[PDB]
Order: sequence, then C-alpha cells, then structure tokens
Amino acid sequence: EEYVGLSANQCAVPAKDRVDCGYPHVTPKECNNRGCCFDSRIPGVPWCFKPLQEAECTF
Repeated sequence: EEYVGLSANQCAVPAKDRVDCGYPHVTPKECNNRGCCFDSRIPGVPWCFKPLQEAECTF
C-alpha cells in the first residue's frame, strides 16, 4: 500500500522462505531485472527468489 522498494525489504527473506524464482543468469541486477529478487548471501538457497510476501499482522 505504497510501493517504494528502496531496500531489500522485498528481498529480505531469511533464505528459508525463498520461493526460488528459478533463473539462469542471476545477478544483483540481472536477476532483479528479469523480474524478481536476487541474492548472493548463500548459494544453498535460491540466489534468485521471489519478493518476500510483504505483510503486516502483528509484531
């Protein structure tokens, strides 16, 4: 209800919540350019993953 991704909010997953966008040439710009979120923190997880299901209920 604002849309203004300035940080890695959308891409602020613990890695254990990655939906894996599934991309070949994923990068900190290309993966986020193709249409999704990128990450290189850990390979184990899907470097390129969907944007955390931004939500707010309580705490």
